[PDB]
Amino acid sequence: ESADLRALAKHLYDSYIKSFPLTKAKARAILTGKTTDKSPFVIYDMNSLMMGEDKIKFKHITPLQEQSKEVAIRIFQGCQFRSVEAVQEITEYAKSIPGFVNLDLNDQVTLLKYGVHEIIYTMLASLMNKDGVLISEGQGFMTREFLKSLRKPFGDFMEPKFEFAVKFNALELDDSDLAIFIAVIILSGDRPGLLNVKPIEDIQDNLLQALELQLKLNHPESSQLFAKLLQKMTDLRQIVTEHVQLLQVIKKTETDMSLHPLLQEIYKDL
Amino acid sequence: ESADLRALAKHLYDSYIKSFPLTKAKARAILTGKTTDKSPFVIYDMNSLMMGEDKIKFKHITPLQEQSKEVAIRIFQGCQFRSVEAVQEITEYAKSIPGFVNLDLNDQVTLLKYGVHEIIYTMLASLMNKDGVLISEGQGFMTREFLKSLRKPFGDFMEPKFEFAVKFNALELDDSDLAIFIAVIILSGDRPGLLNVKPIEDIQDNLLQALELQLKLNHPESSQLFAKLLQKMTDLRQIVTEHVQLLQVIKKTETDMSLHPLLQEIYKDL
Ligand SMILES: CCc1ccc(O[C@@H](Cc2ccccc2)C(=O)O)cc1
Repeated sequence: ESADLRALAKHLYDSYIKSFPLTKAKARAILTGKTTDKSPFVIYDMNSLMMGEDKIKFKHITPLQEQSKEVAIRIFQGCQFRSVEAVQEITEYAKSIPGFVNLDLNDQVTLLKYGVHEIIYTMLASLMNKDGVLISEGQGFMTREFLKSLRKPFGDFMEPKFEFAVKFNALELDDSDLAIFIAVIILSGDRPGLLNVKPIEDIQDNLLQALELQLKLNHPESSQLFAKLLQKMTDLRQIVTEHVQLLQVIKKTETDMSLHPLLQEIYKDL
Repeated sequence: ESADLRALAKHLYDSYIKSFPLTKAKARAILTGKTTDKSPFVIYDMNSLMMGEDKIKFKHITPLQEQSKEVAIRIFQGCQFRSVEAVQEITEYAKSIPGFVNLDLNDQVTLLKYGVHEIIYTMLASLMNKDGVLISEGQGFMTREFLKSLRKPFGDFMEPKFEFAVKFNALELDDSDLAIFIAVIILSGDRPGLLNVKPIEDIQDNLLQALELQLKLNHPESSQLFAKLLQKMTDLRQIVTEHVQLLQVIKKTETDMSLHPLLQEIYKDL
């Protein structure tokens, strides 16, 4: 029944909104869009950041650059904090996906453990454009150029996410679309360690049919878009893998410090 | 028009028959040990490998190989030959894809360059089953176990293909299906370097439409096969990567091993 898919599409969309503060419709308005009623603090240099941390509303540390930790490190770590927030938002979202909670708890955890990273770069693209990503709930805008001027290890961290985003945003998907796409990602039946795949693929099968209709009705002139969106998952996977690869390198930089025990603890690997 | 799409399916399936001597249909006919019109000799150990040169067309060594390229070298030097064989074949199938020959020559080359191996492993699955894979146009069958027991490095070149094949063959796809899917793989667009992506995406778009209808008509009861298949493209990707790494590793461990030209040109780094 197309009444079930259309229903599901709306459902997920409703939960996506109630779960994700910064939506693409929003982030778009702030970005390249106009909407001149409140402009984001731009960060394009070692000064913008400095003269922007004490001013903006960030959670980690105050702006101080004088032989006290490196700017890059404080930035990278900022991503962690925010992603950890994201993981929480996503975890609540999956909970609204029909059948998700009725699954083995060990599977839910597994489905989340591996889907969180892919869902994160998918949405980050909602906040990105060719020249930078919105920052701090959208209060800021760290340029893409400043990110590349970062330290040797941290300067090639967001580029692959920028290139992904640039091609991804070309599909011109709106939140109602990403809502179901994000659902398809969580209900991935190929995650290592699952104990009962049948129910996981049944849900995804259902989500896939839902995405297909949503896209056809939402983009009648966009040909075989369903196909293309499912193809960007290969990029997501490479974006995710490549990320753990640049993570180990970072792990081969900062380590032993008897002050991190509790902070390093809050940050596992997702 | 469905007629136009069905026409293109027939066309591609037709060239598929014309460019690949060993179709999945023949392979399964051989693998399902019933049609004894011609059964395969099985390789599951050295002794069998020896008797391999016997009733199978081989221009390699028959007796001992310790003092003349061990078993692993014999198996993979042969595996290179088939790969080149496979590329050439796909290069032929490719020219038959409506439009491919009309694209910028450079793109043609780039499409084959990244498309070649994804297709090889796709079709390679047609010759596989949980316990092994067919060799020498079907005349032989080398055990997955013999393969996994090869010398430290070589020992793990095939296992990941087998893992892919078991999942992929699960879709129970047939030749006419792989035909449109093999075309969809070549006509990508995200291949690194392509000059004109639009003409390429316009074709793949058509191929995708052609693959969708086919799957519906051919597998009515198989829900979401189109998408499940399209997601297998991610699986293929990673495999190519695992392959390149191992390859890069052999180049060092075996200074005497010589990758084939048509294969070195295809392969690069990063
Ligand atoms: C002799 C080293 C080697 C070369 C190629 C190779 O894989 C083939 C492809 C292949 C792999 C396994 C069965 C058939 C073809 C390629 O990289 O073109 C594996 C090992």
